[PDB]
Amino acid sequence: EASLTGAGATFPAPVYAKWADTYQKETGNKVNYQGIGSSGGVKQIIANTVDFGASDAPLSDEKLAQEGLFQFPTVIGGVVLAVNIPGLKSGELVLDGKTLGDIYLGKIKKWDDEAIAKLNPGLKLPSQNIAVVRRAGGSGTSFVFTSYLAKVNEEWKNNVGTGSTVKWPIGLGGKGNDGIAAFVQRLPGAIGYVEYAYAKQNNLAYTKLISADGKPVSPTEENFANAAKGADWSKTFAQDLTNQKGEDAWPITSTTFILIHKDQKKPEQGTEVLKFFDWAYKTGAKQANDLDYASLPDSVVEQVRAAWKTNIKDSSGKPLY
Ligand SMILES: [Br-]
Repeated sequence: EASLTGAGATFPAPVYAKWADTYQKETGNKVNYQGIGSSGGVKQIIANTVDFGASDAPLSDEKLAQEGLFQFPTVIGGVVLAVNIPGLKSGELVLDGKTLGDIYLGKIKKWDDEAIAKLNPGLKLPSQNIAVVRRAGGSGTSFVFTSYLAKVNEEWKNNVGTGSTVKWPIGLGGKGNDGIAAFVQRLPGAIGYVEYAYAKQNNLAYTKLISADGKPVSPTEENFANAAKGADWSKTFAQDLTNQKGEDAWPITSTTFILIHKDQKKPEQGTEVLKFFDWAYKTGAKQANDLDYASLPDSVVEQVRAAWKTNIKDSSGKPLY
């Protein structure tokens, strides 16, 4: 029985924790995962203070090569806009990218702004103030959210840009996906971006969004998967799944990555990390699905397996898989 430690992205923490719990019950192995943020996840793996780092933002090929890291995706999730609007239920409100950006730009301050009124004709919107909530530190969720906004709102693109950390025009800072959930839940009129599972598990209302194709879509596990149907994984694991074309493609979709060293100095640890993730691909789909994360296609996992055999070695060049 091995004792493993990972750290990083809170975006997939619900499924990683679930997989960890089950894995221990079936095999005795213990995986301790700390949701500290994708930025931290990266610093820790590079500082070798954990067996594996987790980040939603991918490292470029050059950056991976420079640090001697290997990156592989695990699941597909989606970022949603949790809202606390009195007298509105979950799924009722529809926003489009431009409008979501203007709210984040602080240009739209009330829940009944003409712009929101127009996207929701049958709606009885309150003249309530918009309480914008965003992430306090370096965040992979912030990375995919800002990547999406830069694509749909020119002013956001030019003035704030994309990043795990950006100069937010407005908004209160929340720590972790859980911190944003908690804030929205306590602030009437709040809007905060969270990975879908955090909204569902906390019974937060969320909005629908309009797809790149121009249609209103609901955030569901299938819709996160739809957004990725067009990705050419054979080309690279570092797929941008935001604002993708296609039917029922959730526009703020993203995979998430696990980072491990190519040259394993504690090969036993490395072997066990690989076995845990291999077990998760082989047997963890239902648990990811129960938590509304979509599984990667089998062809992608096979690619990941082949790359493990090719890239992960002990200091004597011996593969660990
Ligand atoms: Br944070």
